Amino acid sequence: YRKLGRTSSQRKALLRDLATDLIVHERIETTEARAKEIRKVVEKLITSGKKGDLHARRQAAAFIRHEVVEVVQVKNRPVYALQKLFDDVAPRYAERQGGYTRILKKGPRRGDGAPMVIIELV
Amino acid sequence: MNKLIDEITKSQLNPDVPSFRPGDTVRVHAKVVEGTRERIQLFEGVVIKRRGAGISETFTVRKISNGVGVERTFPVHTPRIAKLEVIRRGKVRRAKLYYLRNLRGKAARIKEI
Amino acid sequence: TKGILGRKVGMTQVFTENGELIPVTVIEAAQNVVLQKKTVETDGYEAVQIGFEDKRAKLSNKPEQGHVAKADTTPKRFIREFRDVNLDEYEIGAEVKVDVFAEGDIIDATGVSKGKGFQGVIKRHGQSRGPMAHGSRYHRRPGSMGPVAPNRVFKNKLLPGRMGGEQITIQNLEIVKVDVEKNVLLVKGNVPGAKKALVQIKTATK
Amino acid sequence: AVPFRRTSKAKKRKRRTHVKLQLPGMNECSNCGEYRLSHHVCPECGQYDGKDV
Amino acid sequence: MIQQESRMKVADNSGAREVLTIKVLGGSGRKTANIGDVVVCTVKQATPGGVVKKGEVVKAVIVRTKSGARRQDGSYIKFDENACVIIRDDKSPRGTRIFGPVARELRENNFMKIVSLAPEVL
RNA sequence: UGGCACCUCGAUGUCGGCUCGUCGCAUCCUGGGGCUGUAGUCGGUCCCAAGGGUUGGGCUGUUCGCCCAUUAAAGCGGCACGCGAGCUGGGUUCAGAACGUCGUGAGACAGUUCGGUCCCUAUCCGUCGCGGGCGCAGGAAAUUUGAGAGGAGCUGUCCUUAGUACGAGAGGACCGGGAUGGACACACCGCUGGUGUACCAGUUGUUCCGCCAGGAGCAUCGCUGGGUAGCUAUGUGUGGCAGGGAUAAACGCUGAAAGCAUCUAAGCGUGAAGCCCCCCUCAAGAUGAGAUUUCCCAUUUCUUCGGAAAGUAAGAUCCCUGAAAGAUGAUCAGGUAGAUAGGUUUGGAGUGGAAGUGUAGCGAUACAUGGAGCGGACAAAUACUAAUCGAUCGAGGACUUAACC
Ligand SMILES: [Mg+2]
Ligand SMILES: [Mg+2]
Ligand SMILES: [Mg+2]
Ligand SMILES: [Mg+2]
Ligand SMILES: [Mg+2]
Ligand SMILES: [Mg+2]
Ligand SMILES: [Mg+2]
Ligand SMILES: [Mg+2]
Ligand SMILES: [Mg+2]
Ligand SMILES: [Mg+2]
Ligand SMILES: [Mg+2]
Ligand SMILES: [Mg+2]
Ligand SMILES: [Mg+2]
Ligand SMILES: [Mg+2]
Ligand SMILES: [Mg+2]
Ligand SMILES: [Mg+2]
Ligand SMILES: [Mg+2]
Ligand SMILES: [Mg+2]
Ligand SMILES: [Mg+2]
Ligand SMILES: [Mg+2]
Ligand SMILES: [Mg+2]
Ligand SMILES: [Mg+2]
Ligand SMILES: [Mg+2]
Ligand SMILES: [Mg+2]
Ligand SMILES: [Mg+2]
Ligand SMILES: [Mg+2]
Ligand SMILES: [Mg+2]
Ligand SMILES: [Mg+2]
Ligand SMILES: [Mg+2]
Ligand SMILES: [Mg+2]
Ligand SMILES: [Mg+2]
Ligand SMILES: [Mg+2]
Ligand SMILES: [Zn+2]
Repeated sequence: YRKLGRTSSQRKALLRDLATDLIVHERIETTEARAKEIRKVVEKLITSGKKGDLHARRQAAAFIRHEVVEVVQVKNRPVYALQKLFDDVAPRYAERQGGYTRILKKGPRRGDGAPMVIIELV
Repeated sequence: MNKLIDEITKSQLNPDVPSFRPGDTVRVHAKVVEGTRERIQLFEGVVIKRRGAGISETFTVRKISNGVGVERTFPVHTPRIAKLEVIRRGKVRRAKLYYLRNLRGKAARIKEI
Repeated sequence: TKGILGRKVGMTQVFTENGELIPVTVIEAAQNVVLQKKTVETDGYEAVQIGFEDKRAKLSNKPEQGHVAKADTTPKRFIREFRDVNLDEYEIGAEVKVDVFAEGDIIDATGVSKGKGFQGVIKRHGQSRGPMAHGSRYHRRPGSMGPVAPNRVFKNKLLPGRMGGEQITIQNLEIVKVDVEKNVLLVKGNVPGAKKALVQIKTATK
Repeated sequence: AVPFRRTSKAKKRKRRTHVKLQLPGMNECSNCGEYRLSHHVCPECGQYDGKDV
Repeated sequence: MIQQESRMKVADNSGAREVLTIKVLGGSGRKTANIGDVVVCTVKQATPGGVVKKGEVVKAVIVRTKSGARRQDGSYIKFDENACVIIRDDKSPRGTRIFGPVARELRENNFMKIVSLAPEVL
């Protein structure tokens, strides 16, 4: 694996933020070397959704953050990120084995010349 | 792991070794060959560690003799062991039992199952 | 003498007949073919050219397609030469098998060492450190670079640089077990290089 | 650790032989027909491999 | 691994009780001795009324180390105590009895008098 | 140890120790030899010989020295009494204070004692590594010779010959063979261990996930017990083996000047750890630019002439996926003619018996489902995701002589 210019504590807290945004928004904007590391932690997190066990749900719940993706007017029931992963994103890839993400290069950033990419969930 | 190493060393695996875990007393009938003699010396004690895979696996047996602790390490598949026994089965919560190196009698007592 | 080319597979141990235990190195030596014979009249020295591993036709290019076409064989990946070897044997295009060796032969192993990056003096050249306490500020430095009088620093003043990657040979290294169905040859000891590295085996020179 | 003599214009110009920067590896898009970087998403026509990302 | 300034308990019936190592014999730059080697050493403690008085300079042989030897079979042996036996110019011990287990390596170095007196040889 | 006062007072840092060495031979050990008050063992002295080797501690700021314990031996000197833009600051040599002594006194003593700021981002040459350009009379891919240079070079103990030769005895071998170590060097991670901050488990305080259960954040990785890949020594494998040519000192053969004699003058033979080889590594920019096998071939516009340019062939690169490689370049494995990386499915080490449910107990807890669950870097299959599409560079081979043709 690769470090990302930050200590061990801040690296884990960064991979959990990025992996959750890709679940919620399905399309994000990161640097090239930073998008080649959340590629691994997201596909390993869809796999826990293709099992559906309580054991797998409790294991993935230790990595997903806790924010409301959107409010559903059932009586109002906010929907959380873990519910989206296990009820929507996981059933979509019931037939594909691997590679639930694609990475598309964009070009350098103005401020610091960093190479930006698009990483999608398809 | 390497497949090619496995077929080469498949034939030298000893199939008469029993199944044991760290934490139970064994009685190794180790051969002690001199210049021109063969003898079966007995070594009995608790099994502390078991490491490695394949024919590289080893185990360690610990005995307290004459007030001095002695530890002896063998390869698992060596042909210099006439036979191996499992006198009794202990109950431990570790895989390496290093916490007995600095522990005398009546506190180094391992329960049985 | 005799020689083959091989790939380092790994390390393991075996038990001998006497009961002792020794470490061995595993060598894969498949697909050796004699490609060219060099004579005094044609070249001035006696040698045999051997090719080790075939490779896909896409990777091979036009000039080396015709070099191996003379021996009627598919393009190879490694090609080396052996000197001081008899030339009455070695017909062109003949396969070379591991069974040219035997039990308890003595061989020499030549390979390229593992690579280390930019390395300092006390790891590259095995020098000594300064005191790490008592107020010192000299820990892992090269040393004095010579006397005042020459007005310069001599050659072979050992200094940092790129460490590994050189060709190293190890002599008088024994052979334990030879297998012809798997093309596997067991050598007691270590040979230079990482896994999957080319290793050139030859009969001992002394 | 301090310069002994000043640097001439010849030596100061010789050293900068390798202080240039290379030409970008651009190419030509098939759809919009304008210049583009290889292996990159086209910025204007906003597509790549003809898929319109 | 025993070198200068290294102490080890005495395992015989002579007056000596603790011993400090002075020098390791064998070569010019030798700096470490193991089971079966002879060292020159001095007595730091002695039981009252013993044959060997405190402060003497005597030769001795190592019988068991914290890091024992390895055998050609590939098996190992380790003790929980460094021990020492005081010998004469020949291989004859100064004491009358030997205490504790003794490594088999002493057999191969013609220390038969010590081997015979030991309670057991491992 | 001195004499002189020739360079330096618009600054040439001054003892001892540390790291790093290199040179001389007037040789401490090991190699060869002459003489001996050389019987043998042990020695003494001199000649050749600089290849390698040449210890750890107690006291003192100490160089030196004395002592303890070893070793084959514990060499003598030069390099600004080698080495402070490489280190230390114990001592000398600032300001404080005190003792003895000298002075009426301020003070002084190279007499003594306690404490006392060691600055600098490397321009040029030099040294250690790594790249770009052109050259080598066509353009390319591999495999190589070797001028020349660097590395290595050390040595102990036991057994047998043999209680033999020698000697009255006490004592006690040269030559030869065998076995096994000390220090040093190269490589490697199967073994013994270390580390192993995205592996496993136990545990305290507090906050959070609405609550119980189960988890997460912070507290040195919170602390503790283990540990995969990789990197490692204190671990393991191997090396200095056996030899060739010419020599030094030395010992001789034949032999004359000088009918004898003499190792010398002509000519030959033995003869050193030394010289050149053997062994390991680099090496064709070795501008003297080498050799071999294979591949592409002789196009088009302009020329008045040297020749100019412009699409290509064999081939390479830009760009992208990477590691057995790596500061960056470079190297190496791949780019759909695909297993290069990620994912997925099976495994492996490692840790050790998950969650849920049930049973026994009032409870902490124990047992079963079950070698369970988890499992970074390790192995094999699989094209599911990303290596799409394109572009740039790259030959038509001068003259003379000779032999073939
Ligand atoms: Mg933390
Ligand atoms: Mg295990
Ligand atoms: Mg090569
Ligand atoms: Mg420091
Ligand atoms: Mg040690
Ligand atoms: Mg000046
Ligand atoms: Mg001399
Ligand atoms: Mg001599
Ligand atoms: Mg003499
Ligand atoms: Mg010398
Ligand atoms: Mg003291
Ligand atoms: Mg002087
Ligand atoms: Mg000086
Ligand atoms: Mg200086
Ligand atoms: Mg004063
Ligand atoms: Mg007075
Ligand atoms: Mg003070
Ligand atoms: Mg500096
Ligand atoms: Mg170049
Ligand atoms: Mg290891
Ligand atoms: Mg709770
Ligand atoms: Mg917090
Ligand atoms: Mg820990
Ligand atoms: Mg030799
Ligand atoms: Mg000769
Ligand atoms: Mg050439
Ligand atoms: Mg890999
Ligand atoms: Mg390529
Ligand atoms: Mg793969
Ligand atoms: Mg349970
Ligand atoms: Mg109950
Ligand atoms: Mg595509
Ligand atoms: Zn476009």
